[PDB]
Amino acid sequence: TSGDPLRGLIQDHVVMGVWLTCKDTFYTRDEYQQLLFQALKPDETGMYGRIKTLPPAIQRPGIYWTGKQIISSVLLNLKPSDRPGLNLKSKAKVPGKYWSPDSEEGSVLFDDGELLCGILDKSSFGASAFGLVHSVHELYGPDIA
Amino acid sequence: GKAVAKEDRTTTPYMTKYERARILGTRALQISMNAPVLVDLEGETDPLQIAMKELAQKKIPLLVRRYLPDGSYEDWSVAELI
Amino acid sequence: ESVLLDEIFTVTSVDKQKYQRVSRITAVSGQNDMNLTLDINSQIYPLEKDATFSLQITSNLNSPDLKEAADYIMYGKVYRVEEAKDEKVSVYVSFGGLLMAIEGSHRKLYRLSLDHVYLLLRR
Amino acid sequence: YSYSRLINTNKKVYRHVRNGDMLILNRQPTLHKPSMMAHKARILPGEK
Amino acid sequence: EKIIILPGHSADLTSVTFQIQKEDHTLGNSLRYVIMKNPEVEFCGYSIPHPSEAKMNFRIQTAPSTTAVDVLRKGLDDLIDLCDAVTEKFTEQLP
Repeated sequence: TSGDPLRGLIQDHVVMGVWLTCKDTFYTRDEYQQLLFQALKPDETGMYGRIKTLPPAIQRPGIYWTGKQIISSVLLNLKPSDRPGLNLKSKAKVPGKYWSPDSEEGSVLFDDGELLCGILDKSSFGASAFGLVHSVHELYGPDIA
Repeated sequence: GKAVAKEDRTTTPYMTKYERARILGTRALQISMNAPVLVDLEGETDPLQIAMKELAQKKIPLLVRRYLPDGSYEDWSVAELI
Repeated sequence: ESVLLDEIFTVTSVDKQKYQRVSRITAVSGQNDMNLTLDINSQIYPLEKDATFSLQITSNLNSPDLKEAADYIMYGKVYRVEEAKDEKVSVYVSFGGLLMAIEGSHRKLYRLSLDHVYLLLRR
Repeated sequence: YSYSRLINTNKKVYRHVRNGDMLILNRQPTLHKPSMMAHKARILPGEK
Repeated sequence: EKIIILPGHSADLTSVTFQIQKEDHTLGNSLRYVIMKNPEVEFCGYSIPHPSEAKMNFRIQTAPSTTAVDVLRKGLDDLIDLCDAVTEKFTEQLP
């Protein structure tokens, strides 16, 4: 009918995606590894040998990863062998004023396949155009979407 | 009727979204019915994906005919399509 | 040595809005020509108003400066650099959500690039 | 009879479905084409 | 077949994916928490393909120093040692 995608995530996924993506999040090495593997499970899919990660965003006084690093990591794990990383800026569903007056999150911005700022929501991933997943569909072929 | 000469071919040089589908279909069919494979196997068992490995290198027979609604038709070797 | 910042700073404001965790702070300092606003883990590396600083951003964190200095270390790519209103530049470094915005007069801040950062904070 | 193409045929095994099979899904009423698609097969144990 | 090597194993046997049979997190989470206590582990994360069956795909990636079999070996051993320490202490508590 129109170009609007209809397949995609729903209430629970958009909810906890909002929660996790918020910059207030943090992860030790245990959580980060367990979660990254939990999402990947490459064996049930195959085609993949070994898992690569990113360095922690903070190191001192302790290493901690943020959920935004996590999304970047998973996005890296599916990066096609030779397909340049994704660069994009698009408005989020939740208006920025919710986080703070002149909140910086506002709209998801991230280049070369690494989540920089903004939080994901129904507009980013799900039955929504020009979010994250739609650009995935366009760039890395449908099967990767 | 007439067969369009190879020199003058107006049909899209692109492998249509439908043409790949039907081509791989029959190539799976041949291979499954004990046809010679022109690509080394990598331990592959599904007779069909094997045809994917064949197309990925475009090492495949079975040219295709594109019929113009007038009554003419093109004969495109799979190696000639994009 | 690929150090890109060394300026000492002092805190001007902290918040601490809707987050128990990391709080934005503005610690503009120098001769008021070095205006700094970022986010900091106010639970593991807490800070208060008018806190003295030792801030440095290198390129590679390969030095004993690591062990001696840099009481608080982050990491992230700078995604935005501009020069506005003047020969004065503004830099926006993401640290995986944790942002930072610094304004300097195109110098003390000229060596910057669009790569990662390895931020280093020592009190 | 004297129609020998049968020398070239093979034995056809009727086999069950497995984890690589493509089986059509659909729903009534099927209005527009994404209301009937093709899915990969994965066989789960236990549930019915 | 208790524990099997899945065919996604690295050639160097550095990234092998143990598939433990008839098991769940009861051993999995403990195992990983022990394994993460090994400095020679670069990666350790478990999942479950599907709960209806009792299969746990496990993952070990390590530095080229030592492969995964020895890693899982020592991790199991250390966990058993933890079991023994707990048992000894508790048993000593009551008469």
